[PDB]
Amino acid sequence: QNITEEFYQSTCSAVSKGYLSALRTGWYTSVITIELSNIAKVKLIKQELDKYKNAVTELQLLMQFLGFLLGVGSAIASGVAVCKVLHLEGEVNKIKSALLSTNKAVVSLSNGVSVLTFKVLDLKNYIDKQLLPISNIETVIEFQQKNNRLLEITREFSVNAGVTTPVSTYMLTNSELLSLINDMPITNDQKKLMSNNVQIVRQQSYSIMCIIKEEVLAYVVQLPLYGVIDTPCWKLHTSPLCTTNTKEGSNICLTRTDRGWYCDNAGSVSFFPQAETCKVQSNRVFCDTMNSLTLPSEVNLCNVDIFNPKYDCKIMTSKTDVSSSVITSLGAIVSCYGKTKCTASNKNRGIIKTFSNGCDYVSNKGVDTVSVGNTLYYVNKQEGKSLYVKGEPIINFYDPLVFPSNEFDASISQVNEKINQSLAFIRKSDELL
Amino acid sequence: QNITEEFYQSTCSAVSKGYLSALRTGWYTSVITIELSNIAKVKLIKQELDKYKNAVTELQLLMQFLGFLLGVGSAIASGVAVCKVLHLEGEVNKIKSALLSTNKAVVSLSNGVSVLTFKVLDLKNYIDKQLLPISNIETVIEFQQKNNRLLEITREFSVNAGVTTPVSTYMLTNSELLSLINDMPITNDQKKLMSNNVQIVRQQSYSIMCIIKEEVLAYVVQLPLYGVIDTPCWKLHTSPLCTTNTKEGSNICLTRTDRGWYCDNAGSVSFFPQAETCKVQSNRVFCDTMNSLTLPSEVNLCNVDIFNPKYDCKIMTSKTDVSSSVITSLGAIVSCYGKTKCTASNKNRGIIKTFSNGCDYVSNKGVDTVSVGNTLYYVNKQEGKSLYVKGEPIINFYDPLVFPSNEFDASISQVNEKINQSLAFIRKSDELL
Amino acid sequence: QNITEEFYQSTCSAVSKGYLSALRTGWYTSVITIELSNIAKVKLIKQELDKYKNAVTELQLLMQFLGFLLGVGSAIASGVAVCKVLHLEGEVNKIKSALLSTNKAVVSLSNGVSVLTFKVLDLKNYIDKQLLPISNIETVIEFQQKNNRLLEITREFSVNAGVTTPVSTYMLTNSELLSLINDMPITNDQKKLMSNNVQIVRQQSYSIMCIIKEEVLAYVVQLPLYGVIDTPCWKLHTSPLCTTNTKEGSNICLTRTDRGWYCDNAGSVSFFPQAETCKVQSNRVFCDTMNSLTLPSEVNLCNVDIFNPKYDCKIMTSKTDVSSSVITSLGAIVSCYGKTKCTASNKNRGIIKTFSNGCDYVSNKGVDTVSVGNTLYYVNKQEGKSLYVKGEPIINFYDPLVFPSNEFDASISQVNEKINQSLAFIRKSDELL
Repeated sequence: QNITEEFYQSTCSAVSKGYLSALRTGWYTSVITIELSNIAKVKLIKQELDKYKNAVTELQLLMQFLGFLLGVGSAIASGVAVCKVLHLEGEVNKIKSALLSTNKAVVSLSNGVSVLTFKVLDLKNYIDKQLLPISNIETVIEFQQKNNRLLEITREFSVNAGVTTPVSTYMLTNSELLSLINDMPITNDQKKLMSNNVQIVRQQSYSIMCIIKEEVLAYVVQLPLYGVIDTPCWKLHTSPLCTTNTKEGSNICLTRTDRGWYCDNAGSVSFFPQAETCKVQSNRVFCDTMNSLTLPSEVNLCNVDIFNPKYDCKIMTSKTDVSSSVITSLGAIVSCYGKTKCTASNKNRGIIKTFSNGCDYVSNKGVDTVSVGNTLYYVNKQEGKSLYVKGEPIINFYDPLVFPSNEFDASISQVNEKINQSLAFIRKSDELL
Repeated sequence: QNITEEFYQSTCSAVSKGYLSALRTGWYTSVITIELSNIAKVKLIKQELDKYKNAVTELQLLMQFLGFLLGVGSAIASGVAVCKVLHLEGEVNKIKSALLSTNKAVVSLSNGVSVLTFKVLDLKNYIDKQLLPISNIETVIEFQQKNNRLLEITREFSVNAGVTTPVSTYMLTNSELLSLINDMPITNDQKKLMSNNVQIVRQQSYSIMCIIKEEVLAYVVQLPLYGVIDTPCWKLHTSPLCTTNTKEGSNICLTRTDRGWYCDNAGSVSFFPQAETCKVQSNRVFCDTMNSLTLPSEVNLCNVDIFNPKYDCKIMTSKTDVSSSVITSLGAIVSCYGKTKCTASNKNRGIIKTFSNGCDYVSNKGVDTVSVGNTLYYVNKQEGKSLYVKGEPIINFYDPLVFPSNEFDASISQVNEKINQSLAFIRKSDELL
Repeated sequence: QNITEEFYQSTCSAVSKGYLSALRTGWYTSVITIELSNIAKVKLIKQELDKYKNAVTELQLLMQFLGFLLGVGSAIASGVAVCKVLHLEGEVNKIKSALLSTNKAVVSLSNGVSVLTFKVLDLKNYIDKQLLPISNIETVIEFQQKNNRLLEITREFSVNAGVTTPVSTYMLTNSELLSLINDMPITNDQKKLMSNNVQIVRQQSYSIMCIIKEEVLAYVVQLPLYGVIDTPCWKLHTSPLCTTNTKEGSNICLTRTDRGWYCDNAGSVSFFPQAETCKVQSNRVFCDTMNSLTLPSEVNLCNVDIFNPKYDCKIMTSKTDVSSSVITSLGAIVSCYGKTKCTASNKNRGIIKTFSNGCDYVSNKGVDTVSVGNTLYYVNKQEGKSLYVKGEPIINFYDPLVFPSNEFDASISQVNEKINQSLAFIRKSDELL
């Protein structure tokens, strides 16, 4: 897989490279229908047939740091747009007519939308051609199986107010989901990616209850669409970088705020400031463009040179020199300040390194845990090569007398400009004397 | 329903009107009891009777932007207050005695609390009057049905440490929940609202495990109380408003921070800064006053005039001119800055509008998606009328030389006051020359 | 239990004492294995045996304020480290060989890790010694019971992408979990604590799907380790403290930002800024050191004296004088400002106190609810003694002309230092006249 990582002592940050993209860029909606019946061991069927009427009753009763820079979307706007078309007159019968001979038919909606309608369960057929004439053991088995799926679908929709996620196997089975993947108009690369990670596909999917009317239960499944695949991705880990003066309250701190996931995307870079919104499966990174910013590709220069003139690297400043650790992909960043006991240990041998005041780093080769104060961090044991890029911490380049003490959404240039405003004021008033 | 929306080009904000309120203002607590038994196809009953003892064993083992301005409540403080009364001596028998003939009896607690006690399952009767004498198929059916509910109730309480939400149908069935709604001392308007949105009621409810003692399992259901209904509500959408100078790093930005839900409430306005804490069902807005601030009604003047003297409109400032979009109720706000490609498209025809640098807006009439950079947003297809209120963007009225560069919790007056402090300093030092 | 609480009028804060610690400090990993079969009422077994093959198919398809100051850990790094060892050649057979006679055997891994391997379900034995020879009712019962557990384990892993939490009873039963607690190398105090709060243990546990290969399904259970028990804990509640001038926009506010849980830990204090990450069971406080900072023990002096020279107490400043309430353990803090109607009421008697502008406090003795504006707060009815420590609000000691108007991550000394910079500038320019 070749996962690599570089730590930067100058900026107290680390970049993990070698990942491949899998970005949710669009949606694939399809209408899923279940035909209903409008109504010895028969006591078993009578009981199961009353669970049926309770599920129909429940369904009809249902319808009567930089994360703040992100936009605001409507996650199920595309799926709900299909439900509202189905509420029109004759639109449900257009589906019920095309699904009279086959189970998977493309019904063009009245507004020119080509939805892939798929009937997955035919209780109308099984109830109207097997039980209304009224004894084999398979008949009670085949009914308790088809009815159990309707009960689970009803169970999820009632507890989730008609919108469920992830999409369960009762909403859409693997045999049916893999059938949709082979029929949607996408690349073979996209089909192979979805087929090998169906659980990730289910977690990024939505199941929206639309309508139950005229012996038909319809709900829209909103499937993810991966329009960006196999592009380079890298994760940026940052930690506070402070000075280490002896007396408390005399130290200045600096933290890069642009941490998160980065993936090359169409000549630009997609930046995901909330790394918790991306799921990692080996070297594949599943993200969602809804939680991303589109930045110029020059943003990658901040990791090698934070003072470059092409991009203005984002930082925040404070005077809070508290100790903590950031567990990276192949190691651990450690910000040790004050009287905190910061160590890195091995399970078989114990403490093998004691960190000094400042920001340091250790790799997972030989290290299993790090301890910062009273917090024990287990490190990731992923195979990969780390590189310790030595350098002077940039916080030493600043004079604490004219240092902007508390900025939350600043940058290297904003700090330098605010320093010049202070130095120019000192310069002009020193001349008065 | 008549949902309307106005966009304000001067402040890069939009207001969606035409909604009706449904605010959770109080709680209705009731004690739910399940009487227990203290102990051919009999092999089916013996198996189901051991699931019974496992559930009893598990139950006894169980008991041995402006969101930061909100207060801090205790969500289940009212329900837990009822559990602690039931732990007193003889208080469980007061319930077990009044529920000896009827299933729904009002037992006045020792501290003057009038709780509506409701026995929903009588396993003590079914086990002590149908199986201890010891073969009909209905007896195995009626026992596997009553026992399955106890197993599900036990399943939810163990995984949730005795506090579950939403309240499932096993905790309280629709027939029992609708019985409680008809018996609680509230308006007919309140009863009709809860009966048509039982799934929303379940999501705003709590189920608290109290005690299992003396053949009685007691748990308190905490139901929502909607003391504010059918008042006007409106949602405010905001987006960053920046200048569009050519060179990077020379632009100033301004964002209204008072976005969220607003509902008229008792001469004041309830403001919900986290719009994700409110659920929209058509034109009804279900919120919770616990996540609200009580503001004067003059706060609505900020949408028409952000420089009014009656209310001080809240804004934040920055120099970060990143592009993004905010999906409104009937359209989309687009903040396009820098080299970002911002478009609005139709599914059948493609790109129909290309946005320029600045803050613009488009309605859902004819537009299905907007693209900002690498992010594709689907717009809501709700029926409604939008109005583009043209105006000069207020960010052009400020001089970047004396602009407060980074404020996170400021207002129009706070910015103007900080500008005067800079202009008065420039004025008095220019006179020295 | 002796829960006490002191309110501090000078700083608008309250401390709840009398709690005992239960801190998750490490992890206990163990490998859980399920042996699989590689393949009248027989129609019931044929149906259940096809559910078996569907579960095996699904499993193989699965593998192909101050919170921002916290560090970043990898929660399942220790459990995943054990999965990656099991993927090595012959490592699964080392477990399958040692579990040939007994169900609980310690298999030393190839990297010197001593994992406690535990086989909980033997479907390979039941299928290969009871059904392949092919009619008793118990055989269909004993198979539908063992198979149902595999179906639930498969159900949770598929919807959670192979990592589930809390750990359900199907992943690990109470009889098996209590067996692991008695065998792990910890104190009797630690074993008794886990045995009385198994549901809390399950909520702090992880179940990680490792591998399914060679008729063996292996998944690692990651159990919490409580290395800090029965130490004093206390919770700090804070609320905005503002001036109460008549005209709007002329008031300054001050809020202590160090609210959260505090527990004495190894000569230092573990601070949990997100009190929502700690669970309270009576007087026991279950937290996780991953969400904690390690502060000096002198931090407790801020509650008695916020101007002490030993520790620099953290505060934030603003001009936003909005009303709200903070529900404490034994009472309620009320910040009433402006025209807001703030009251405290009793259920039987109604309003018993009307708050004035400023920050006040009331205890739960006699008070059941407080109302701030349009928000009704229920107070906790925990038994305990409150103490109202009177004092002058510190916000009156500041001159609004030289008050730092908006600081988000500041302290008492940072504010005083920024005031001296303003007073020294006023002093030197007044001399010019």
